[PDB]
Amino acid sequence: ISQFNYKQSFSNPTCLILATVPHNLTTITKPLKYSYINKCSRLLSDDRTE
Amino acid sequence: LSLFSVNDFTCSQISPAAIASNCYSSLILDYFSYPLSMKSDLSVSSAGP
Repeated sequence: ISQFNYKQSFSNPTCLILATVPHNLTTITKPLKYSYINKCSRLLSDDRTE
Repeated sequence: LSLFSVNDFTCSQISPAAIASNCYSSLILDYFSYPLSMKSDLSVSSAGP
């Protein structure tokens, strides 16, 4: 999550929230699944020196 | 390769420069008496004897 997906800044007063809407707010639409990236790397011409 | 004379060089999922340059955990070198007359059967995606 931190190294590929989402990061905050240490240089500022960053606060963090985790929330859930049980049923009432139908204005928001639910996704199909949670997607999160685990690997993201540049492969050079060096052929697997990653 | 300079010591011998190249006749055939076929690879799957890898390029010649990749095998000749990339560093590998431990390379395995197998050698055998293979004539050039049956080259149709020495392949990775082959069904030869």
